[PDB]
Amino acid sequence: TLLINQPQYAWLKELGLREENEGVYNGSWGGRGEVITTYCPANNEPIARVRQASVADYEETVKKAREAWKIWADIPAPKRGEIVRQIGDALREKIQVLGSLVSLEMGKILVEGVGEVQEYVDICDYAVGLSRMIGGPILPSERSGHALIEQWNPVGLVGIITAFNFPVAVYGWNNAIAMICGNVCLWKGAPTTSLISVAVTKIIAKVLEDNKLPGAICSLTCGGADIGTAMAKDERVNLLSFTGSTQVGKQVGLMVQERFGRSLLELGGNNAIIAFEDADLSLVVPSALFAAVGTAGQRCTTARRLFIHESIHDEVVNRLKKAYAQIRVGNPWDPNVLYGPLHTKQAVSMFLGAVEEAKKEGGTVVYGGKVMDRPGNYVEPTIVTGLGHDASIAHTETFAPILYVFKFKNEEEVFAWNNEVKQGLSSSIFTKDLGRIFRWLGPKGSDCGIVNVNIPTSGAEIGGAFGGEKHTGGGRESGSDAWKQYMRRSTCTINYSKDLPLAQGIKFQ
Amino acid sequence: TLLINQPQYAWLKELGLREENEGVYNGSWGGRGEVITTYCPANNEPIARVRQASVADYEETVKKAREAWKIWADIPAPKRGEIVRQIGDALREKIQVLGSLVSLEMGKILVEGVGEVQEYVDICDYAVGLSRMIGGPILPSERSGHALIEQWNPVGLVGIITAFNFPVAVYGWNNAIAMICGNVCLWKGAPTTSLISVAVTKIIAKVLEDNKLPGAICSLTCGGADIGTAMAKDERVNLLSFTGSTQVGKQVGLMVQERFGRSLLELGGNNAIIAFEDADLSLVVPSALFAAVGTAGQRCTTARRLFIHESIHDEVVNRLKKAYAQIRVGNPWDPNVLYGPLHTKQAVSMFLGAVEEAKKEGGTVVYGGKVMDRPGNYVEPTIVTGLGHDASIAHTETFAPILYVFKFKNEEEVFAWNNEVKQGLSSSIFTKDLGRIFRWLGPKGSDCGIVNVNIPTSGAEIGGAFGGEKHTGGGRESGSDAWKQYMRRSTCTINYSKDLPLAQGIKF
Amino acid sequence: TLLINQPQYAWLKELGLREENEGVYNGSWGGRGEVITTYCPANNEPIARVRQASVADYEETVKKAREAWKIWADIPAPKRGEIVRQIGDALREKIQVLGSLVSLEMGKILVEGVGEVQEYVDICDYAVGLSRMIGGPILPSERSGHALIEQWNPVGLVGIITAFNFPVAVYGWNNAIAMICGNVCLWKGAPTTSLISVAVTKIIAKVLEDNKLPGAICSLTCGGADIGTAMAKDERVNLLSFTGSTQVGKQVGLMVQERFGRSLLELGGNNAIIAFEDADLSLVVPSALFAAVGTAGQRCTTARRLFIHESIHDEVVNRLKKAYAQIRVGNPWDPNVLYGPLHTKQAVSMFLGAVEEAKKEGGTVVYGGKVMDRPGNYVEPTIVTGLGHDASIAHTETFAPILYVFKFKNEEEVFAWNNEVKQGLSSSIFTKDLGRIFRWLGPKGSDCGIVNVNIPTSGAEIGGAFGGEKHTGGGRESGSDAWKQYMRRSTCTINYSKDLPLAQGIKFQ
Amino acid sequence: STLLINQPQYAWLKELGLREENEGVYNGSWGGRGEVITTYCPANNEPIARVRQASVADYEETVKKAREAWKIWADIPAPKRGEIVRQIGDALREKIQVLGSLVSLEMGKILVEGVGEVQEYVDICDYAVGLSRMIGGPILPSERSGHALIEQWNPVGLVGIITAFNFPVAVYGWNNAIAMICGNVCLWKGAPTTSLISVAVTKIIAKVLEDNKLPGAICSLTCGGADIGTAMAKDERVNLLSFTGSTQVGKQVGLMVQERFGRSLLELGGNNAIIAFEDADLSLVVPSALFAAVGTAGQRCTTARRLFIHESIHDEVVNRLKKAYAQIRVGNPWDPNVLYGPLHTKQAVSMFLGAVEEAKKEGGTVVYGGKVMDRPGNYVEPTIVTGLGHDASIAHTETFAPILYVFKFKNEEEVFAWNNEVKQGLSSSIFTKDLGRIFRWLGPKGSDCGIVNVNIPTSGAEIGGAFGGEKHTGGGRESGSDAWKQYMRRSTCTINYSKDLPLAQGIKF
Ligand SMILES: N[C@@H](CCCC(=O)O)C(=O)O
Repeated sequence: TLLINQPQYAWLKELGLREENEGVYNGSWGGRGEVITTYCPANNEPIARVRQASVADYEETVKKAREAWKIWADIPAPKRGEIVRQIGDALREKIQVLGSLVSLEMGKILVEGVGEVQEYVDICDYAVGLSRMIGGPILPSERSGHALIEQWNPVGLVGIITAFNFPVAVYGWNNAIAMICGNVCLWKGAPTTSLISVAVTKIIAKVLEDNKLPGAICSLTCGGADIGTAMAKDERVNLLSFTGSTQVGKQVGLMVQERFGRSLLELGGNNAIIAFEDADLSLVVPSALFAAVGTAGQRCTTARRLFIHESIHDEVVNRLKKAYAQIRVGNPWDPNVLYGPLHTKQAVSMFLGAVEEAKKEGGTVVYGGKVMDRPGNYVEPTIVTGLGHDASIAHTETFAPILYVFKFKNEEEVFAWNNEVKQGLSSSIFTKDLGRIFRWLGPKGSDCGIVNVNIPTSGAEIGGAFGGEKHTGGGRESGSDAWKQYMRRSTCTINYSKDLPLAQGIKFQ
Repeated sequence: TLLINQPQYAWLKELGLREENEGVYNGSWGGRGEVITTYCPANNEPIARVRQASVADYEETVKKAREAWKIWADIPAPKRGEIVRQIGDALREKIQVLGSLVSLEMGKILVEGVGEVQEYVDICDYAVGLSRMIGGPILPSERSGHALIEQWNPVGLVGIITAFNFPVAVYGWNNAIAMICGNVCLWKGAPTTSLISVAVTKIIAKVLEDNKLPGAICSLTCGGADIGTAMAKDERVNLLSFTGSTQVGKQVGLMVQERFGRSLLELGGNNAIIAFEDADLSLVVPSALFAAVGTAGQRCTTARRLFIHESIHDEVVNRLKKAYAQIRVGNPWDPNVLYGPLHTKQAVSMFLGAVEEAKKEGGTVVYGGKVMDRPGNYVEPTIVTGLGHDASIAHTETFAPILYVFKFKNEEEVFAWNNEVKQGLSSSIFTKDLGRIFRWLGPKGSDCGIVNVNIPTSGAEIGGAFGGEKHTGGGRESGSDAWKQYMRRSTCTINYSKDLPLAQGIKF
Repeated sequence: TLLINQPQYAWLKELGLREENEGVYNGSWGGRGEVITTYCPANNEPIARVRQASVADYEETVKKAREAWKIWADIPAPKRGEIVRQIGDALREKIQVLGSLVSLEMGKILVEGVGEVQEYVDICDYAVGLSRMIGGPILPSERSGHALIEQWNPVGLVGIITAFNFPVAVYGWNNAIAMICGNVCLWKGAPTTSLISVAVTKIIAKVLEDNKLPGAICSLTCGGADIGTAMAKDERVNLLSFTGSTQVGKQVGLMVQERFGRSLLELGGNNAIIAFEDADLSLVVPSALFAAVGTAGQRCTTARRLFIHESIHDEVVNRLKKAYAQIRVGNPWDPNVLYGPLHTKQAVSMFLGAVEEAKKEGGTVVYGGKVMDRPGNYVEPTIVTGLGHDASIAHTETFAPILYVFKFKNEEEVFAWNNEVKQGLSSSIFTKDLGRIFRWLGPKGSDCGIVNVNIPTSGAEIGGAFGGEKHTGGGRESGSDAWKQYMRRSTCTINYSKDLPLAQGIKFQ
Repeated sequence: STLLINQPQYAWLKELGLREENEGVYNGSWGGRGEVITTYCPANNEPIARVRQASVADYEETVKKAREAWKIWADIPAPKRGEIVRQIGDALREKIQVLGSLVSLEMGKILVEGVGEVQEYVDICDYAVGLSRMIGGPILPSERSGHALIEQWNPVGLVGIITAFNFPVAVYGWNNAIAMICGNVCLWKGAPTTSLISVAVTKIIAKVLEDNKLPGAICSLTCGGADIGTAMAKDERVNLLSFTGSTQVGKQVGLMVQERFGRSLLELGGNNAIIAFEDADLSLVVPSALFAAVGTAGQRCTTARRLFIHESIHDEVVNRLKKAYAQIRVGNPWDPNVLYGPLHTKQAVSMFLGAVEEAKKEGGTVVYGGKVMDRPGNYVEPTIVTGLGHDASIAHTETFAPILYVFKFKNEEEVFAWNNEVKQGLSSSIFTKDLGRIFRWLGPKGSDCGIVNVNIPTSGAEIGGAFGGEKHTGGGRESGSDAWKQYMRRSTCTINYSKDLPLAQGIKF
């Protein structure tokens, strides 16, 4: 009954997947823990099985990765760059079949699955460039015969914990950067996207092995909260990059702080789009559509709040309503399909709980609000009006496709309402006013890590640093100088002279 | 009985100090908390009194500072820099009396008191430069008609908690940088250096007043653990910069993380100097001396471990013993003096405890090891040989002037020994070998935040980022791009076109 | 006779000036060349005299500066910064009287004279910061046991030739930055602003001598074309910074290239302001006024061309005409005066030539166009309409207050019209349109070094690099990383190992 | 049968798309109405194939087509331009052995160097791809409320690239990869005697451009001699001219470009010294001197031409270098394990013999070599000359021949001055262990060269840093660090988002 044993899913073998797969890789493949079955959210059928990590597996893998680090850290960065380049090429080769696997096991539509892999490809190109550039400044010493320099060195082992909704790209951002920086990696992905984790690890393993490098440089330990907790408490994990819920993320941050580790937290969002009276509505409506119903509203960057100026409120809602009705629903791998299933059954229940609660708090469902009567975890993408900006149900990160719509009049109040939530990931305004754009980007504007103008809250490119503020956790990934989070800084002063002048002109003699 | 009431201490009035001083400043001066009396560690005589903050004082001050921020953050960064430039000049004007107050209340020698103020003057210079430079790159977008830019904005209120041993400079690092970045500051210093905190705050308050700015931009709430804990738990403190013990700092870090705040931790060090066989011994010996006994061994950057290659161990120890015997002890304001008192009687007690335990663990005191028979908190600077690199007593952070001396044979083992401690602040090797210096500065070398060659572990200049790794806490202050810790990064994409191309070429 | 001998002007003594002043400083004050008398352009009365350099003085000064360099380059950059900090303070103390001298000898109004000195103070503050920051990256080598670093070192002697129109600030830009970079400087200012050069050099000299530094670190050699030419041909002048006419600048650039020297050319502008239909006219009119008549139109950044969209052309010209009528003319040191004389009588003659040529090319003088009947070198600020955008006189830079006004309809053509001149210094558009601002700043927009939006062409701040493209010469001064032009880059590879791996994996064995 | 390309053993040439007669002009179309040149193999003096060069009209049409193509190319976002350069990188990767072999055949350098040269191109492509997501400038804090101050970078337009015989692939590649991601179009004129290499490289690039539906004139080719080169130097439509070649020609190129206020990047000759101090590791000194001197048969601009050895070790080093020279394997340069090939031309052989005779005429002792080799092709013995003084005239004439001049020295100060005393300033190396000395070498009183090395040869740079020299070497930089800024124009841009007009320096007008 496994999908992978059915003739139409034979393409899965192009990723090297079988009926039962090893979920631990450290140079060798294994897995002595529990076997998990993952399911297609589009039809609730079992795909294939993964043998997860046991305690012994985790312990062995950590030790092997750290031993592999002794070799990898000695390889010059541009040569490490060359490995990441080849990973980039290996992804390019598999991009359609890997994207199809993401569509099958996670449930996002094919163009987004392929697009997610493209993020990994892109950050590989960026990292290759970085491998020739990373480092610090030579600074002028105030002391004669001294050099003052900033050195950057790998932290060691980077633990990477990722979530179900971007089962490839987030690992990719971390992997590519942490690698060229001289670190080894240990991946624990979402249990419900284990096959994706295995498939990606198979691609990377072959590059490492083909370059006669130890596989444990990019290690994999599939597991649940037991493995993630072990990572958060493990002093041998020098940096823990965690992407997931705010609730879990807070505890991960506390555990890592308790051992004076380093953490990179990428947590939830409650992101807002704001449409001012002068906004190009031809930009607003498709932007809101993509930001809200993209990935069935299961992105951390998904727009969950839509603020519309009172003068254009009804008109925007009407046009958004017509747009929602023209969304093509189907199997996420099927063509021209723009809307797939939610990732889990539990998610469908929450969607129901939130829609009913929204009704109870005074809100009006102007579109959707119901489960689709069809196989899979399909719900109607939903629009709710009439609620206040401070309504409890709207201050609740539900990973459901529900968009809460609010009226506003003044710029000052609506900027405040953007900022009033606990999360601080993404935000966007739609406007032409020059001054307003300046204020939005300034000290009294958005408090988020991503601050956009005339585009959705979702769909970042890799060139900038990605992450948010407040309860979103403060970590940054991907571009700009996010690489510094994966390295340790040292301020080095070298005396090349025969004298000992002291800083600040202190005479100690 | 108060020193400030005696005529040979009348210079204290040049800093605006009196018999009883207000320890809360937020634009106005006050303090409803307990009155603390601070003592001169060189004679144990009371200097003057400071009325500390009550928790209600702190609450009012936080609110006023946040209101002031709304004004301050609207002032262009180069204009904020002009203010910091004037603080710089105001410090320059009072550098001698303020340095003398540092020597009187904290106990460090006058050249170090003055030198510490000079660090604040230096970072002011640096920050004035920064006020014209801070920002992020404009990046090329993969999308037609889009701009991709990185913006930096202030975090808001920066809480600053500092320790007794550097009562001016650490605040200064944080103040100058936080200010040009558009933040407001709230300072809680060490209770036993309250007068110094008040004196520094008076200097800054006058500059703010003269420039018609709200005083709460640089607020002061003198207090102890109750105020520090309030700051650690206060969601309105956007960034908490904490310098202090690893024990307290760990809890501070947890409290801040619990509320998803930002922290910058600057905690303890157990810093080593390593002298290889090819070392210039004429550099080794005075560097060890300065690193170990400067500030009477009370810096977080103090050399506490000295590894010496077998072949030169006895010669270096013998020369260091002769150098220690030439150290001139006395009142720290007497400018012929190189060595003053420990900051507290408690430090003396801990010193004696550590010396006794070192001996019980098999160490030999080859110099010092005893209290001095004079008023105040004086102990002999002390050298202990004979211990193994992993002796328990050498792995306890003792803020006292005891230098533990170890032998080694090979580079691999002694780099490991440098790295085996919980802290990771400063480290230094003395050698001429190129390959060794490369390895020391590389991925298999020192694991510390400060990695030096042929100089002490102490005495950084302000141009680089300052801080450590591991149990030192990971925070960075002062130079390089440390300013980024005082700001929030946003990645901003602006669509100037009439189209909506999506990232990664996705067709939706 | 001499103004410095009259009690109305006794404040000149505060700058250390006398009836006859030495125009050479190299540690000693001297001058064996011809004695020049400078005149106040407001009344054509002699101010004071200056003994200029002989070529022998020049020779001696170059040699003493290069000797001073051996000491100065050994001073750590942050300590050179402390010297520049003190120069900044010395300028602050004299800012009113030095500003007044600029007004007296050069002819610009008092607020502009003081402002020019303020630029020097600002760049001193900036330079003090730079003195702790200058240097280059440590890069990762592709080779084991190798370090790859970028070093920056002083070029040695920086010759600085400045023009009459900014007799303090341009030297200041060059001086503050060259000094912290570890260079010595040799200044030849405009002969007609000799007193200003002397006054500035006296301020700097006191700081150097008080610090027991060799005075030739900031040498002065007052003189004319003969000294300037010697500097251009002298191999011992490692960098020649030239600010002046494009005609002279080309020859200077050619003389420096012929000896493989370094040059930094800051030449003429033919700067345009463009007002679109959606422009805020309350910003346009006072911006055009300042940009056109500030410094009596004697800035290289002066607006000389004003393009106005057809719909608002007549309105703007009428409103500009009204603002011109309210300009207050008189002695520039008078605190109520808004408009002073041209710097020389030759400039009056050139003004007259250009106005008559504009009429002969078909232009209409709608305001001004006449020499004023009063002592000194005053002319009416002038507005000319009706010329074609490519009229010869409009494509000519005349250093006089003449503003040529053009009509346009579409953006593509007027962007081309901005770019069609030989010069490329400054440019400005007034508009609110988002897309148009993007294009203006982009590859098909303005070709100038300074590209402004909703402000005049003139009045840069110091934080950014200052300079232009095309016939403006290509040099950059002041902010950003302009400091690199005063230093030589070395790319340095250091082998710390016992092996010799070759770049690109070449095996030569 | 006479042409090598018509002989079966060289059939591999047709893998590069070469034939008996080739078109030497590419601008989207292939052509060439100019003189037909035949290039010869220097290893056997046999003709290889023919190339039809550009006429005047060809150059004229190509410049116009390139500048038309730029309108399309400059509008393509930098990261997408990077994707094109990435594909060029891949295409070179696939042809690297056969292209390297062609370099050995037509230019004469040995196979590992030919392949290594192509590897430099591949490496800079990887770097440029990274840069394509990074290039730009800082947002700076304005001193004025409601204003933004930013630095923009935009392409200059058409970049002319003139390259030399000795690096017929890599120099073009540095310029091409970087110029492309910066949004420029390029026009290449190579050495006539390496025309087939130019055509081969262009065929590889043209396929990538055409496959990507881009106008081929983006990377144009106009093979020709001095008439084409002079045209480019005088052509105002060439916005940036990058010239690699002799110093004498270079100065004339720089003068011509300055005369029209264009931009030039000059990469001219070197007279590079290695300095060995008494404490040097001689096991590094001897092979470094061997590679630096005899690699490329001494025909690099970075070739070590002067070897200074401390008096205490001079005889030992010379003796050891003699023995090393005798171990050099000579043969056909496209043969693997051959380490020494022919000079590029018969004229170079004559000039070699002349320089050797003059060296003896100046009192020099030939301790090794000095003679033509008894075999076909342009082979000479790599040569060592001792006994001369550092200022001997023959050691200050840049001969592209394998003659190493060896000097004695005693003191650090004198030998640093001797390094610096020549007119060129390209590369330099010291061999020492002394910390102070290395500090001094890299400092303001040390080497005056653009490349300043420690314990490695003068030649063999990696692409991560900027490449170029000082003084008569011309001042240009190519490849790494921020050399890309030479290919772009900087603008300092101020945007007023407010309704007010505060002026810089607080001027009230
Ligand atoms: N700060 C002045 C500098 C002008 C220089 C000049 O006119 O030559 C400005 O931006 O107008």
